[PDB]
Amino acid sequence: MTKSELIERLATQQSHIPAKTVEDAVKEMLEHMASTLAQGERIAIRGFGSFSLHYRAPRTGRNPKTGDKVELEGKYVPHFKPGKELRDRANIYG
Amino acid sequence: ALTKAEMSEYLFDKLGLSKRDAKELVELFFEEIRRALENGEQVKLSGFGNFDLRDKNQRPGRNPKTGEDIPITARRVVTFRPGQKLKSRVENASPK
DNA sequence: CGGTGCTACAAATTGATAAGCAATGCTTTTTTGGC
DNA sequence: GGCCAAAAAAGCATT
DNA sequence: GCTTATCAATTTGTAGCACC
Repeated sequence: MTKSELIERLATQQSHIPAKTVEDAVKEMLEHMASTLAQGERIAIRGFGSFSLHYRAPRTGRNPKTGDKVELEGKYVPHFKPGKELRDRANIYG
Repeated sequence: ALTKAEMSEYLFDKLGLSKRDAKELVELFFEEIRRALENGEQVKLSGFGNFDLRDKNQRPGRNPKTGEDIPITARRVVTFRPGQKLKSRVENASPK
């Protein structure tokens, strides 16, 4: 399911909500989640999961193709931790 | 931290929607992601990231407190793979 | 709009196994905006 | 909502 | 080819949010 397919599905189900509105909302929410993480703030959705940021110390990386070295400054990367319900519903193996 | 309440708010202000719709929409949003996932389908949200499913076999584990070796039962877990666009907007983030 | 009880959630701890990734040119998929 | 060409993003290699 | 994540059981303090 792609971003668009997500919109269509939501739009289909709801008959009392304009599709164009659903499109705006979805796009907005995501951009909201994005800015939040880029601001250094975490996301907490009880039941679904939580988005945070993990630090990556500086390291003398490499160019996997040429082997040449490359200095890499410290940085932050996104990290998601599935909520209970999400874990349970996703794990088909009882 | 960011919550559905806050998200519902932004939808209320920026897009001017009823606090009812701005509330349900949020729930539906995540519920639709959960659904797609429980049905074994991959979720690819361009501009953000992908929620892929991986099937992990069983492996050796233990009781962190004591040390009682216990096998981590096989299972299907949900993972998140952020895209470059998102990764770039966060690499220089300052933990608030 | 607002107080709050219920619980999911965060942090921690050890150690074997799994997952992810530094650069970047080329390919493929998804989004975009006019009609 | 569909067509389509171009842009944007992601995917591949290997990441 | 190396760094980071995954997860077990148990406790303890925190906070999302459904339900009044």
